[PDB]
Amino acid sequence: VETISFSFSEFEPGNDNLTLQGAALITQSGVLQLTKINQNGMPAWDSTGRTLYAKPVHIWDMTTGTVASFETRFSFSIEQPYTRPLPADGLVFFMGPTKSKPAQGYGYLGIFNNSKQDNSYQTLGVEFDTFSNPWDPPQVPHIGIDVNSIRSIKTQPFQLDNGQVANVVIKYDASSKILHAVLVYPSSGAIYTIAEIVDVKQVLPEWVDVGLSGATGAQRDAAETHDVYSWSFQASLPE
Amino acid sequence: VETISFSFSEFEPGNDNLTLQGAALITQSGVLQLTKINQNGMPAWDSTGRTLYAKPVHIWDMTTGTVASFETRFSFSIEQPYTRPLPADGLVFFMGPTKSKPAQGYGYLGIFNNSKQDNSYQTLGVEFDTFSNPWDPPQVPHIGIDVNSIRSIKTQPFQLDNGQVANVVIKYDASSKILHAVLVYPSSGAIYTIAEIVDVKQVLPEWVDVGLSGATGAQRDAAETHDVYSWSFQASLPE
Ligand SMILES: *[C@@H]1O[C@H](CO)[C@@H](O[C@@H]2O[C@H](CO)[C@@H](O[C@@H]3O[C@H](CO[C@H]4O[C@H](CO)[C@@H](O)[C@H](O)[C@@H]4O)[C@@H](O)[C@H](O[C@H]4O[C@H](CO)[C@@H](O)[C@H](O)[C@@H]4O)[C@@H]3O[C@@H]3OC[C@@H](O)[C@H](O)[C@H]3O)[C@H](O)[C@H]2NC(C)=O)[C@H](O[C@@H]2O[C@@H](C)[C@@H](O)[C@@H](O)[C@@H]2O)[C@H]1NC(C)=O
Ligand SMILES: *[C@@H]1O[C@H](CO)[C@@H](O[C@@H]2O[C@H](CO)[C@@H](O[C@@H]3O[C@H](CO[C@H]4O[C@H](CO)[C@@H](O)[C@H](O)[C@@H]4O)[C@@H](O)[C@H](O[C@H]4O[C@H](CO)[C@@H](O)[C@H](O)[C@@H]4O)[C@@H]3O[C@@H]3OC[C@@H](O)[C@H](O)[C@H]3O)[C@H](O)[C@H]2NC(C)=O)[C@H](O[C@@H]2O[C@@H](C)[C@@H](O)[C@@H](O)[C@@H]2O)[C@H]1NC(C)=O
Ligand SMILES: CC(=O)N[C@@H]1[C@@H](O)[C@H](O[C@@H]2O[C@H](CO)[C@H](O)[C@H](O)[C@H]2O)[C@@H](CO)O[C@@H]1O
Ligand SMILES: CC(=O)N[C@@H]1[C@@H](O)[C@H](O[C@@H]2O[C@H](CO)[C@H](O)[C@H](O)[C@H]2O)[C@@H](CO)O[C@@H]1O
Ligand SMILES: [Ca+2]
Ligand SMILES: [Ca+2]
Ligand SMILES: [Mn+2]
Ligand SMILES: [Mn+2]
Repeated sequence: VETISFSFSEFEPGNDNLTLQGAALITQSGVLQLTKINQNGMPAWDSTGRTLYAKPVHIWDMTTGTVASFETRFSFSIEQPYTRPLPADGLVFFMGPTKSKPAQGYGYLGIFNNSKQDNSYQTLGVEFDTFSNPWDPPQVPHIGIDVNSIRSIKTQPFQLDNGQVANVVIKYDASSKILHAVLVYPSSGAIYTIAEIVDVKQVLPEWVDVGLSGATGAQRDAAETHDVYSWSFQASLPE
Repeated sequence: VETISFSFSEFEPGNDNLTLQGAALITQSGVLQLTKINQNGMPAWDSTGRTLYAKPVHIWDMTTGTVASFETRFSFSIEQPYTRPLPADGLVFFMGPTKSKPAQGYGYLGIFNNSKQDNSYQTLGVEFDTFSNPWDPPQVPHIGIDVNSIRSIKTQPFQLDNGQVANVVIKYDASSKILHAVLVYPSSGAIYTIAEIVDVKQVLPEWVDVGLSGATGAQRDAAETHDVYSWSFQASLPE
């Protein structure tokens, strides 16, 4: 039984348990700002940032065929300061190949390079998409389950509570192969739920890096904040 | 596409859209008290009460083989006034044969007659169990998914926020056959999630009654309240 877990009630600058990539930065106030925020306090466009836990996770074993069950919880806030242009692009929790570097930003959220469903990506993600690309459903924002593609296999529209903290819970039961995610806004009491069957043995490599990635838009001011306040994770491999 | 829906932001006494059975009663304050509350304001033991929506729901069609997707949301509160004996028994959201009457109370929650897994029950339920019977896991309270039996196929322990309002969301996606439930306590911000694969065509009859049932214990003072503040439901049959 290989178990791994971590819990950050807040982030500390200089911490060596997190790998910051791109624009990602931990403020002195303990907040993880995935995307860049200017001197004037406004979110910068054309920005991509990621944060990966410093240790790889054993998600499944090819020898025994066993797969781990896991759960992650995190709180974030997205603030959209401008009426026009439309804000973009969103943030995502993901699992993929170890030692990875940021991919394409914008609508690809820093984890994909195109809009193809390619098995070589070996990536599983739960997105919180704020901009409707041609591969997206018309409603934004939306939660989406991404399996080797930015074209979600399942989406769930939600209403953004501008600048309010949202609580997220993502759980994966290896026995039933169900990936269930929940988004709750304590401010308004709104609850959103989404679930889909995902066999990680068909998607991910045995060892993966777990992280959070965020991206702002491809044009001036098509931006918003992607702030994370806490993040915990736990995985248990019967093997 | 056969759709049916209802939404009760509060309950009105005398309403003919709800079938009250057993001890169930709607107060002048708009609260649905599933189980009996004495003159002294304390919950009575040996009490069972149910509330069924007055119209049957078309859940699946045998001719076309199509099955409906549905979602229900409700708020309730359980108050446990005594340290001893242990409180009991809990409440449950259920779907089963039309024109049904209350079954055994106590640990059977008013919807089962024994602890056998019998296909003739044709009942699907999501319980919020407060007393650990011999067929129950040791942890209480717990959320459970019941399929033709009081012995849940899946359980999830949760911490009771005594007398606080809990918000529940239960969703069923016919395409994936996933039944996902969420319990949130706004008071503490606690979020609980549970999911399992359930093929309703193998469990329920084509037409069903949807309801809520609650029960108090088999001995003096083994009791608690089972108050419901609101309840909404919607189902869509592609046929
Ligand atoms: C957040 O970051 C923290 C800081 O990095 C993490 O804590 C570190 O976790 C390290 C485990 O990876 C741990 O490393 C060991 O350190 C031992 C010496 O330090 C302790 O003992 C000292 C006295 O002897 C004392 O003064 C210190 O205060 C510590 O108590 C050392 O003996 C160990 O070496 C043995 O094991 C390694 C690995 O098998 C062998 O390589 C080695 O030969 C020997 O057999 C080990 O040393 C580390 O070895 C690998 C090498 O690359 C590293 O440089 C070397 O440090 C380290 O002690 C702590 N640091 C502190 C200050 O406690 C923290 O990890 C979590 O908490 C720790 C305690 C542990 O339980 C981990 O499993 C947890 O993940 C990070 N938190 C998270 C959630 O990631
Ligand atoms: C909560 O309870 C409410 C009260 O019971 C529900 O509202 C009732 O819903 C009934 C539908 O089942 C509806 O019944 C129809 O009433 C028609 C006459 O009343 C209307 O028109 C009057 C003037 O003509 C006006 O004064 C009234 O105020 C109403 O506007 C009547 O013509 C209908 O009859 C036709 O259809 C039936 C069924 O096919 C045939 O049997 C009949 O031959 C004729 O063709 C119909 O009458 C009902 O027929 C069945 C019989 O057993 C009933 O006794 C008879 O009433 C009724 O009007 C309303 N009541 C009110 C005050 O609006 C409410 O239902 C929801 O809302 C209604 C409007 C409808 O949209 C339903 O689908 C909804 O479920 C309940 N809410 C919920 C969530 O359950
Ligand atoms: C100046 C201009 O019109 N530029 C557009 C880009 O904005 C556009 O890229 C999209 O931009 C939105 C935000 O406006 C999101 O970032 C989205 O993910 C991007 O794809 C591109 C391609 O559509 O076209 C011009 O370059
Ligand atoms: C007086 C006494 O000990 N009576 C017990 C019953 O309580 C018990 O039934 C259980 O009672 C608990 C609450 O105490 C729950 O209601 C539970 O669901 C019941 O099964 C029965 C059977 O165990 O034994 C005596 O009758
Ligand atoms: Ca998008
Ligand atoms: Ca029980
Ligand atoms: Mn999307
Ligand atoms: Mn139980």
